Amino acid sequence: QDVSLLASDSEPLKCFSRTFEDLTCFWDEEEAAPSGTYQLLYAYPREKPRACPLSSQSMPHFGTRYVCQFPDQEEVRLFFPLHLWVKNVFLNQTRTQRVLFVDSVGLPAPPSIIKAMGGSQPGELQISWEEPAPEISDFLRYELRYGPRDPKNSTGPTVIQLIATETCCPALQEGGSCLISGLQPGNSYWLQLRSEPDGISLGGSWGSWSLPVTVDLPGDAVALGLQCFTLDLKNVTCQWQQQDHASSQGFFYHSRARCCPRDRYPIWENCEEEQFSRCHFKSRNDSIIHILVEVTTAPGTVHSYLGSPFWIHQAVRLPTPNLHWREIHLELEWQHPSSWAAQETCYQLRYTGDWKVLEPPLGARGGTLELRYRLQLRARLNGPTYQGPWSSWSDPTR
Amino acid sequence: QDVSLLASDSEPLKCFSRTFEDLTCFWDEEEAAPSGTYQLLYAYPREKPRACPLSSQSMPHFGTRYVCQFPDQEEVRLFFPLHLWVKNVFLNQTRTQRVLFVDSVGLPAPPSIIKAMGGSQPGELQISWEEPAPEISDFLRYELRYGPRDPKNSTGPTVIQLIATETCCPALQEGGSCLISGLQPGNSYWLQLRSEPDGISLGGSWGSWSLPVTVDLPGDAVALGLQCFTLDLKNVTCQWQQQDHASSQGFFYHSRARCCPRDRYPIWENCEEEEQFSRCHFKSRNDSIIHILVEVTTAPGTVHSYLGSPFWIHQAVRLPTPNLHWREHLELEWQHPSSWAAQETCYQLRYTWKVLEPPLGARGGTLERYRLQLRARLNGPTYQGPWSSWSDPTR
Amino acid sequence: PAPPACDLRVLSKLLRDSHVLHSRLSQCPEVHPLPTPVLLPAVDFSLGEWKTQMEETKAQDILGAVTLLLEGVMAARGQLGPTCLSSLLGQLSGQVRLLLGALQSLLGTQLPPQGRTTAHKDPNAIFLSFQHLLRGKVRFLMLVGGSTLCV
Ligand SMILES: *[C@@H]1O[C@H](CO)[C@@H](O)[C@H](O)[C@H]1NC(C)=O
Ligand SMILES: *[C@@H]1O[C@H](CO)[C@@H](O)[C@H](O)[C@H]1NC(C)=O
Ligand SMILES: *[C@@H]1O[C@H](CO)[C@@H](O)[C@H](O)[C@H]1NC(C)=O
Ligand SMILES: *[C@@H]1O[C@H](CO)[C@@H](O)[C@H](O)[C@H]1NC(C)=O
Ligand SMILES: *[C@@H]1O[C@H](CO)[C@@H](O)[C@H](O)[C@H]1NC(C)=O
Ligand SMILES: *[C@@H]1O[C@H](CO)[C@@H](O)[C@H](O)[C@H]1NC(C)=O
Ligand SMILES: *[C@H]1O[C@H](CO)[C@@H](O)[C@H](O)[C@@H]1O
Ligand SMILES: *[C@H]1O[C@H](CO)[C@@H](O)[C@H](O)[C@@H]1O
Ligand SMILES: *[C@H]1O[C@H](CO)[C@@H](O)[C@H](O)[C@@H]1O
Ligand SMILES: *[C@H]1O[C@H](CO)[C@@H](O)[C@H](O)[C@@H]1O
Ligand SMILES: *[C@H]1O[C@H](CO)[C@@H](O)[C@H](O)[C@@H]1O
Ligand SMILES: *[C@H]1O[C@H](CO)[C@@H](O)[C@H](O)[C@@H]1O
Repeated sequence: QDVSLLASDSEPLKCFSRTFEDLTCFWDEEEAAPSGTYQLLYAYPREKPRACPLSSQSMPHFGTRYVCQFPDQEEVRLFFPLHLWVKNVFLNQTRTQRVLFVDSVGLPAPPSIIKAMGGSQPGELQISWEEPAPEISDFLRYELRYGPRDPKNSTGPTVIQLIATETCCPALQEGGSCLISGLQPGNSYWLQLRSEPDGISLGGSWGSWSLPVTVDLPGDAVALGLQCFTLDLKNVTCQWQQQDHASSQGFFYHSRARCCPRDRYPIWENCEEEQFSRCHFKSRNDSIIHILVEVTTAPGTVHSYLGSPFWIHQAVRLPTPNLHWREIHLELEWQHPSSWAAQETCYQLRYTGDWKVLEPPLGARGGTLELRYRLQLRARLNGPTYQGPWSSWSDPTR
Repeated sequence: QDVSLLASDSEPLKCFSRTFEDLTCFWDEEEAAPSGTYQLLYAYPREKPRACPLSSQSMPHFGTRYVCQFPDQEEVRLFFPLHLWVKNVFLNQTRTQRVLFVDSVGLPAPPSIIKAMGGSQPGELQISWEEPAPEISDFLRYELRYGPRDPKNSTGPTVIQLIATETCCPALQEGGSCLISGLQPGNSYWLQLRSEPDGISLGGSWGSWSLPVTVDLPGDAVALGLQCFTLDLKNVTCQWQQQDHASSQGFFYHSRARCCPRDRYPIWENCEEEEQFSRCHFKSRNDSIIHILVEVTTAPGTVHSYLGSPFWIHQAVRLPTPNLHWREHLELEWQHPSSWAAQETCYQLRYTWKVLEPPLGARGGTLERYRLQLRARLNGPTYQGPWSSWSDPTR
Repeated sequence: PAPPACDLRVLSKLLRDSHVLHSRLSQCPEVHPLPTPVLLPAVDFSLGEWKTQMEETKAQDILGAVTLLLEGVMAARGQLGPTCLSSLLGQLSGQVRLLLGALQSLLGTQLPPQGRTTAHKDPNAIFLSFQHLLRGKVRFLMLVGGSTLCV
């Protein structure tokens, strides 16, 4: 019955239930506190009145606060009126009265333990928690607060109502789960939760926030320049710029429309490996793959970085083509080893006798250039069905 | 019990409930109609049968149609088996019988009042209606039909089931609303609405169509040559060719990702006469999409509404043409006006008038008496702009 | 075809209509205690007791409570005249019959014995008991049980 538990208001005898299996009522009087003066009585509609054992607290003023706690031997029944009246033993007066529906009053406790970890996208945060009272997991609506850390602390904390499992945030699945997107990829966040019974079935108010928990988001992988491809729709090979004085390793993950993270779906798997650090492994296509890289900057400290999810058919790297040169004015002629599609490949040529480039139409096999010079052609697949990044640069052609 | 209610079929004793609080069953006989001969009876799983007050109607032939309409809502109960059987009391014959579940014969009425007009996009139509029976709007599935209001028709009517999803089509809000795209611009339309209960809990069938309502889609503003641009992300100015013998005014509207309509959602704001051609300007907002509407009054008492494609404020920044430095193979150099992203700017040039456009990424270049010209398109990953302010002729 | 009881929209509609009807009840000042007390079911329960019972016992209790509530409403409506309270109780009886039909479409017709009962006089007690029955045991079963009642 601490001061932080004073969210109640507008009653002479305030009562509140935390798990809908316990009850405690209190009242405060500004006058003095003679010993044994006041007794609290209660009675369900059938049994005789019974006296709750009292306790006294010392207010900052000269008054005192009297608090009752229902014995565990007695049980509280929902949807049942309860008559509570404080009776002075000396003057026989009834200081206060109230008829209470236990289901209408509620101060649910915040979740005891919270988990906050990075999700699939670089700007997604996954939150999972257990419930102090798992029996009423379906009759509670949660509210979520997250805020930036000491840097940029001027911005006010943001709240969000965890609606339901329809938004991939099931309150029950024992403990619940949720996923929140749009956070800044890389700065730490402090997080707090909240709860409130839904007025449809159980009435009440909000409980206090949980102890704030800090989560370090992975962040975008562009900080280390993670750009990689796949070859001929069969194998995934990823190489990243190796961080100086820090060993780095990378993992991966596969999924197919898993959507809602009921039980922390992302489970990493090691990538086989045989300046810049590379990795390589097999693939099961027509799936979404999330790529992660972890680097140990110092012994015992590691950092996780995440890049945009790949589509294998959308990131295939073509073999580097070769170009033939002709002149009288200078003509062009080139081919493509990957004969899957020519009009789906957008080429580019860098020329120099300060470098300048031009983009011939996709599918072209020849052209004219103005001029000794070296010709280097690069291919990028950009078809509506198959696409991918740029290929390697071929040897210069005179 | 009118002729429009012949959609029911495949039973000697038809029944239908429009609001799930009333019931009416009718059967027709082609034979003679002696007075007080047929009596309709009904009974719930445990009760004495009662007689519905019967009525009669004429038919094109010598036969007649009888109609029974239940008196009170207390006599119609959902989720119970209802046993209906008629009686030829003249000679004691149970002519017909049927066991009926009231929840499976819904025939909802069409939305009585329909309101629609052009949407935010040039080819977007927004529709809103008030359900005649809002108490069961949860269980109702809607369908929409529309066609060209012009004489004859270029194509047949098209029917689309409203998804009733979060895509800015909240079939229930007690009115409803929805937004449909893909419609052709600049032509009149007529549309109708229809409803059917979802067979999840309460079954039924489609009701009658609503009365057609005419809608004139505004169309696109390209026919008026609309083009807007901003100067240093401060003010947005718009321009369109001056239609002859017709005054015009331009409107602007700002919105965030809350694109879902709610009644008259676009709040147009009048422009100001800036100082053939036409002009407008207003203090635009930030980090939001803007919409431009231009209306032309070709004749008194009438006006044609045209709408332009919405865009972000930072995608159409107008860069004034910069200076030029050249020497007589040619040497190219320029001084970018706003050097925030000076390298990321496309400078197409002319030589004499057509010439190749060198790639961006530099403040100078080279080209292989003469006449020269250039432009400056603000093209960058973070900021974009059109081919604004093509330079004056240069040597 | 799933039973209509396992569609959550029906229960929400019942709750909304009951709330609207109870709000309407306050608009007729001719409300007076009924000449004869009527029997009303028992809706109170405790979570510790609730978790001990099995699904079948819960369903039987729900059916018995709803049937007894309907019987009480029908008995109470006979004590009135053509006044407003008669119409309100008729609409309440219609809603209770809708609830009973929805439940019977899923839980069968095997009603249990009468069980623990209580009496009341004021007409507001009937509406309060119906609201408690909708918000309490019925919704608890239909939410906590989930798919065990229906696929
Ligand atoms: C207190 O007042 C009640 C009500 O009049 C009375 O029945 C009871 O005997 C009184 N008790 C004392 C101790 O005065
Ligand atoms: C992938 O790489 C492995 C070794 O790195 C190789 O054995 C295999 O043939 C490659 N292709 C496929 C489809 O696994
Ligand atoms: C997946 O790979 C197999 C074998 O290379 C190929 O037949 C199939 O078309 C591929 N599907 C996709 C979606 O890439
Ligand atoms: C009609 O049939 C019923 C049996 O359902 C019988 O009770 C009744 O007497 C008969 N009446 C006549 C006029 O035949
Ligand atoms: C929009 O914001 C940018 C930077 O936040 C600022 O430079 C610019 O002046 C603003 N423009 C308007 C119209 O608010
Ligand atoms: C924008 O237009 C308004 C029109 O009222 C004008 O007052 C303001 O000075 C303009 N701002 C700029 C930067 O031109
Ligand atoms: C819970 O607490 C909030 C204030 O944080 C109230 O405004 C709300 O009504 C509820 O009682
Ligand atoms: C969590 O913290 C807020 C203040 O930020 C309190 O007002 C609330 O009662 C809860 O303890
Ligand atoms: C090809 O490679 C460039 C980097 O050189 C990428 O930025 C581009 O997106 C494409 O994948
Ligand atoms: C409603 O009406 C349509 C058109 O008659 C039927 O095809 C459909 O089965 C539903 O009953
Ligand atoms: C609306 O109109 C169609 C004909 O276009 C009818 O067949 C239908 O029954 C509904 O009344
Ligand atoms: C300027 O003009 C070119 C065509 O010459 C357009 O393609 C470009 O988008 C810009 O509007």
